[PDB]
Amino acid sequence: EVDARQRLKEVEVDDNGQFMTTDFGGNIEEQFSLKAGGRGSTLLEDFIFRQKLQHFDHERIPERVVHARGAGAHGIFTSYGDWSNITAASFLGAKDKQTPVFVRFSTVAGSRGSADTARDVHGFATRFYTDEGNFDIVGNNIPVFFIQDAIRFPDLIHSVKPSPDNEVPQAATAHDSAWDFFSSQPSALHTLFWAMSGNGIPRSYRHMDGFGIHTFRLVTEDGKSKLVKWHWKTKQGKAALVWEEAQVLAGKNADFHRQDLWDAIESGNAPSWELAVQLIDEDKAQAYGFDLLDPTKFLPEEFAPLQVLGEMTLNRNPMNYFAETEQISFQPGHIVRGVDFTEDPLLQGRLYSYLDTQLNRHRGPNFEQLPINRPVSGVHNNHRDGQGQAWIHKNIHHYSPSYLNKGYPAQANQTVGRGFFTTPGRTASGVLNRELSATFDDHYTQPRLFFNSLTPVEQQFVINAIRFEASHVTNEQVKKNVLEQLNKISNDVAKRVAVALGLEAPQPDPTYYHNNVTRGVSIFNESLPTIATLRVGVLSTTKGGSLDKAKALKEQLEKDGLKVTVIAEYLASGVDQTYSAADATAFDAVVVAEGAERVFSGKGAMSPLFPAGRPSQILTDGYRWGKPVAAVGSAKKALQSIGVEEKEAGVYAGAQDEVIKGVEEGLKVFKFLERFAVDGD
Amino acid sequence: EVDARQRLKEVEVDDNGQFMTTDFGGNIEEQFSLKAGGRGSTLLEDFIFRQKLQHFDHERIPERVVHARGAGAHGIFTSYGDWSNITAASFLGAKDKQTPVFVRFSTVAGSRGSADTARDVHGFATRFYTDEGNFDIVGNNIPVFFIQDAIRFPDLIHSVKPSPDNEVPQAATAHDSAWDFFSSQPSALHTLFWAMSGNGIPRSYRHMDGFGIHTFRLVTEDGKSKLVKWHWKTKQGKAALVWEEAQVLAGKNADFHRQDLWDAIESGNAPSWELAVQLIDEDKAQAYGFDLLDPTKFLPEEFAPLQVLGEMTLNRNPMNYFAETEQISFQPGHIVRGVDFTEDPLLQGRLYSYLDTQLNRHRGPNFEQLPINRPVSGVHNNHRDGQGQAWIHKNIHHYSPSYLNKGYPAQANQTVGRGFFTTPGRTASGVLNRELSATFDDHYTQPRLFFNSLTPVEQQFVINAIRFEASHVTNEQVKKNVLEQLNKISNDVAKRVAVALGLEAPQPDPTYYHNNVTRGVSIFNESLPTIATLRVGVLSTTKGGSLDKAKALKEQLEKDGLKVTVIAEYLASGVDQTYSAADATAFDAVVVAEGAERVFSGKGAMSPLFPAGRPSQILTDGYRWGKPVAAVGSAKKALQSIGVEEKEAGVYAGAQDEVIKGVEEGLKVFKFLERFAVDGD
Ligand code: HEM
Ligand code: HEM
Ligand SMILES: *[C@@H]1O[C@H](CO)[C@@H](O)[C@H](O)[C@H]1NC(C)=O
Ligand SMILES: *[C@@H]1O[C@H](CO)[C@@H](O)[C@H](O)[C@H]1NC(C)=O
Ligand SMILES: *[C@@H]1O[C@H](CO)[C@@H](O)[C@H](O)[C@H]1NC(C)=O
Repeated sequence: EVDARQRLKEVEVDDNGQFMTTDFGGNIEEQFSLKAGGRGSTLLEDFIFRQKLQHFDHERIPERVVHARGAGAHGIFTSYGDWSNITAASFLGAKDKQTPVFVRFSTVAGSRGSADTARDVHGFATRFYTDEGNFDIVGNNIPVFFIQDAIRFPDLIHSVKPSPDNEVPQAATAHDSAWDFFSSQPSALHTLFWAMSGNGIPRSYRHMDGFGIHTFRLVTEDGKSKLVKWHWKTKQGKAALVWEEAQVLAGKNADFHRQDLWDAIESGNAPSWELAVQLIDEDKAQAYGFDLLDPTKFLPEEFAPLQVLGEMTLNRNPMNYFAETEQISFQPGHIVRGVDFTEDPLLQGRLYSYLDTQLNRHRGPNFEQLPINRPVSGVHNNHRDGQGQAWIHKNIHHYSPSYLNKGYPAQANQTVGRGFFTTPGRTASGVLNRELSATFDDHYTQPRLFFNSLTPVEQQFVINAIRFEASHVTNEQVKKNVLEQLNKISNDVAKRVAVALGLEAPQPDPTYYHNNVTRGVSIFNESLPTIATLRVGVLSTTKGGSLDKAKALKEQLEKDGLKVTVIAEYLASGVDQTYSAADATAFDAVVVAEGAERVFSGKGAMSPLFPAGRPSQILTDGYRWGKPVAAVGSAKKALQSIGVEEKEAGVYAGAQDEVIKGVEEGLKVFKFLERFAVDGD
Repeated sequence: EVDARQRLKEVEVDDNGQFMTTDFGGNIEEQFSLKAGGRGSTLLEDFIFRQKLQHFDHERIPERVVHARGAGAHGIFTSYGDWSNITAASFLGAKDKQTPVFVRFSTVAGSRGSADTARDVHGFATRFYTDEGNFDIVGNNIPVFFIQDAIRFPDLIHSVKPSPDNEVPQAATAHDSAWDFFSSQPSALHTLFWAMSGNGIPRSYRHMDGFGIHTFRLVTEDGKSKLVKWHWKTKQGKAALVWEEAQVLAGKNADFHRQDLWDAIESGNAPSWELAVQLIDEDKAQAYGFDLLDPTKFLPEEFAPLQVLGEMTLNRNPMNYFAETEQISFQPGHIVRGVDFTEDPLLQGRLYSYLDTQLNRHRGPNFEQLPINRPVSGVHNNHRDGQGQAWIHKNIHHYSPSYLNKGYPAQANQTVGRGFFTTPGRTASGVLNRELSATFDDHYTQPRLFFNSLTPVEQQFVINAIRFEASHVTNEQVKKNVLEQLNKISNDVAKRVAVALGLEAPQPDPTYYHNNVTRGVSIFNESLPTIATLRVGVLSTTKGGSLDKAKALKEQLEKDGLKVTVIAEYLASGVDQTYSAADATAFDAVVVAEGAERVFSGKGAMSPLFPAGRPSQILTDGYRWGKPVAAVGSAKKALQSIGVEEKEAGVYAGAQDEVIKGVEEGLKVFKFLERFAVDGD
């Protein structure tokens, strides 16, 4: 019942019932410039104009170098038990212990203003405002990353982002430079496959799993440690769109995911995730056929099962997007007592990069003093001055060691003051090198494991995604280099992808082929645990009392927890949205109300209120994109017009009571994969 | 025939055949981090990692506060004569006098990653690198602006920009706050009408007119002066898409306009505009029924006809987008000898705003020293120091007046040194006042004049635009305020828009009704003067020798200057694009090659190589959006399947010879408006 943003209330400003003022006080007006005469030039002495305009002119700050496009919200994490047996972290140190949290979801390549539903790796950054400092798990919705060394990050990001000569294409990897890098740097192949699957185009932020990706360390009070992988398990269930749907949705509504997250929290349907961890000993570093320090590899659950530690729930939206969401500054270096890093070369470089990049975004050192960045545990140190210094320090002896300050602020370590400490057992041994380990060399085995662990239709989506993006590559040799690398993962994949490009795939390379499968890498395979907050489009008409029983259909669906929108020609009594403003991409299921066949047919389907064939296009798109479709009573003729029979799965024709039962259980399936063709008939 | 970017060659860096280096020199490698042991931690002493990563972390600069999304290219302006009789401007001082130029086109509301095909006002900024300093004409594609005073600019943008709590919606005025401002501030209504018309969703940057909007002054040698309006008249002709087309295009290709401009210049089809002016005497400032200081008004051509001065041709794309296009700093305050400002309250505030805003973007006062911002005429003054000072000044006596420097750099004015001078005749008179003139009061007459001067179908698109956007407003009273303001402009428009909102705004308010009409405001009325660079989608298939007919059809079509693309199931010999990658929005005309009917029906229409019903949707979308469609020989069956007549206007069935001609004639018509329904059918 405690507010998640309670600490931020002191900095909130209410402008209701007030006069307009300047930033230095004093009441004013700001609707007229000061002029020298009735039709005169504007005066330089006009201080009210310049102070207003100066602030407007300096509103924009630099966007994030990566993950510029994103959205977030506040929440509460609750620990299920006392985890002192495995870690000294205070936020996991007791049963029912609650910690405030802020989570920001994002894409990667796209700039600010780009579409939510573009194919990309997604961000999953979570902060724990704990009683021993801020702890951040900066992660993604895919358990492996492209590159093995952090020094290669600019090379990866330059290649995937728009071509520097024309800045094209926007928020897309479907171009020469991206697929040049994937083929030239074959370690990226694994994350490529995840990005080409359902994880590239998820339904929403709520329907994503999250991963810390890197192997971290969890340290106890006595110094003993264990290797750990972070996992966020979605309670809303995993769900993904189709690509042809995602493209249209990008233009129809670029704010799809952020508005979805916003509407969920406002409607009283706060999304939740369970924090889980894979715990293994130090001596299992190179035990399971790969190196745990390698970020391009994940650990199958068959070797180490998930151990649930707690649950996070996001229940408070921000009041100002910029001040909270845009200004927040996540860091993987934000670590607390009880946790420790590993020698993962990609992770190692991130610790520097995130702290450095805040100097560019916030244009100063004092970015942690911002309300959203502030901890709840207190800040006491000899840091002075800097740009935008918000506090006034009382200790005039800002140094250590010192007699004058009486040894305060004091030093804290493992035994005293509950201070951070590196794992005492950690050792370094060997020559100083600019090399990668020989255990990092395998780039093809896990990609094959991931591809094998998908369903036949899910395997088709990945191949169709590669076909689409690879066909945009103009350079012939680059496409040959791509098929060469795909052939090392799988010959059948390389064969099928080569068909679209009009090239001959190379002969089988059986070095890295295998028939192994792994658990829990699938999406369109498992049904959703709840259909709450899912969207239904009720296609109705203003003419002939069709809207009256469409409202009854809407009323019944809302009881089960569904978000319903009644569509008509114009905004009549009961109509939520017009056909002009309506699209199939904004719904999980399209239902044709009885008496609404007139808008699919001759006279009625060609009204000036909406574009030609708009009602018919919505139902057609919905069916082709695999959504549960329906048609009540005599509305089954609407299905007959588009050419869809009333027998096939995911199509529900009949009485009002039967349609509701069929549509609701159809939403659990979400996508019906039998409507999508597989290679070989 | 000189290179427009000739001066930029000196700062160009070629990295071909060279070894990798740091920014301070010395050859290096940068693909492995320096580790302490084989699987050890990364060392802090690794200077190669940090210097590489630091530059990456600090790559981004703040986007423009408005007009963030844009693109540009270099060119040459050619004056048609000696214009010393009207202006003292050097670049207009002789016949066939060439001056380098850079032009950046843009939207307004959307952020850097937003779509080109969003409905918005479009920027038209042009710089003249003259031999007497840089001269900028920062303009739009619409001749009138929303507000009358520049102090209200933050209020206008804040309302149209995304809502501050959730940052929704992106690149759109279709929300509560925007229409709340338009109704509360009636001055905005005029530009709204232009923004709701074809000017809101233009075909490309090449198919836009440009306007300086403000009344400026042209000054001669002896101090004599004339009021002037700047006009850019396109040689490519005006063209605009439909709304339903632009939405899908925003998702399919967000880089539509910038790729269009890039491909045009790259293919040797450089676009051109004519610089024209409307010259009015000083004593006739308030003679034409409105105040020429009012930015919300435009002057009809029948009162003051256009006088062409020269021609601009953009024929050199940039080599680095960031260095040239992103970094260029336009300002209306960039004025030269022979031009002067007026008492337009909106123009007055811009002079301050544009200079101040560069301090945010560039983080220093030396932004003019950037190669793209540098003038060709030279810089000599007493300005020293500042952030990123790139020069080393030799004059130690950096002040005026002075004996030690002998009075150099020297003062220049009207009579000596060809310096800048304010128009001698300009005067100020009256009380110091924070108010607008009584002559600025009319907000409803010209909006009606614009609506009257459009064609029946164009008038429908404007109403359909208002119908669409007004329905997104959730607040009932705001919609009532909108109709109340629309009713003042036109009763029929208010009533027609009201039916979509599901309420009455009936009772006529005829204070401002009239039937006057003016030339040149319409887009869809005129035919295109050229069909060069216009795109044609050739729907073909890989089976049954249909690709040979498409290849023969391609050459003859591209012979006449068109940009053809052959569509197929996969990349065959003569295939340019796959069906999976293809969409109707990328083409101006669609044509089915002979033998390619199989892909529209039965088994050929359902392949795993492309989404279900893709070939049919491309032809359907093309037809529905008023494009010229066609089919060769037996290909007429493709048109038969979608329910389209062979006879009707813009549809061309028959032999290849009779298809090539007709489609080329149809592209001159561009859009067939008879396919769109009008109110009263
Ligand atoms: C698997 C490893 C990685 C993960 C899980 C990851 C994830 C993320 C996420 C989620 C964000 C957005 C944070 C937010 O919500 O604001 C982000 C931003 C960023 N990333 Fe990474 N990324 C990884 C690799 C890297 C690497 C190797 C580098 C370079 C050393 C890097 C540099 C950055 C920087 C500079 C930002 C901007 C941070 C800010 O402006 O606050 N990332 N990353
Ligand atoms: C009178 C009609 C106006 C027109 C035609 C216009 C045009 C433009 C254009 C074309 C740009 C982008 C320039 C580029 O290509 O880089 C721009 C940006 C900008 N505008 Fe305006 N504008 C108008 C009114 C205003 C007003 C009244 C203000 C406030 C006083 C204003 C403030 C700005 C600012 C601060 C920028 C960013 C400048 C930069 O970062 O380089 N504009 N405008
Ligand atoms: C922690 O600091 C104390 C002094 O405050 C010191 O005696 C002790 O050795 C330190 N702990 C360890 C384990 O190094
Ligand atoms: C596949 O799984 C088996 C488990 O029986 C394991 O022994 C083997 O190393 C895995 N990899 C391959 C390529 O067979
Ligand atoms: C145009 O119509 C206006 C009505 O606002 C009228 O005042 C004016 O005399 C007309 N001018 C002409 C003749 O074009």
